Amino acid sequence: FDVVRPVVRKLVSEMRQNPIDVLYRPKDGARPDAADVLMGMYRTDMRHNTAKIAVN
Amino acid sequence: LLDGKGVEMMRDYANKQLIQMGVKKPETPEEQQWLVEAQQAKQGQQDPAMVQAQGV
Amino acid sequence: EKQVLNDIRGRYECYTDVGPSFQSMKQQNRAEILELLGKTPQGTPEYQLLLLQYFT
Repeated sequence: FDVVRPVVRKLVSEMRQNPIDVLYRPKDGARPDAADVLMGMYRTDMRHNTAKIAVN
Repeated sequence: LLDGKGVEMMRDYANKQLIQMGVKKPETPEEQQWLVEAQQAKQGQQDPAMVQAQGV
Repeated sequence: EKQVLNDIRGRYECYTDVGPSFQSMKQQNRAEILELLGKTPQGTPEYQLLLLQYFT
């Protein structure tokens, strides 16, 4: 007569509705667009189903 | 603001706006003749009421 | 015939932060434009940001 599984489901749902990802920001004194190429590459090769599945 | 593509355009627009009112001190020569054109536009401004008063 | 990448030591120009998960750079740009639009009053920058949202 399970009573803990609904809590686990609720917590997993709560953490699923709030995705978190990396975000590269230029360092202090660096060019304002220093992180555009790296961010584009990261979004290119981390948009696949495998990355989301692994994080989940 | 950080740099994407559109926000880069918005930041450049804010750059030009701040330089053109003399609030910023131009460093790069692009800003230098930006301020030059702003001063030229300022010197070539006149209002109709002043002209009518001078005519009278 | 093997190409070897040449990466200078000026590589760590950006640091890591945590942000919302986006599938592409265009989605991130759209989100940033919408976020800016939600705080800018209905002046000239509001028109600029609306045109920039229709841009992307």
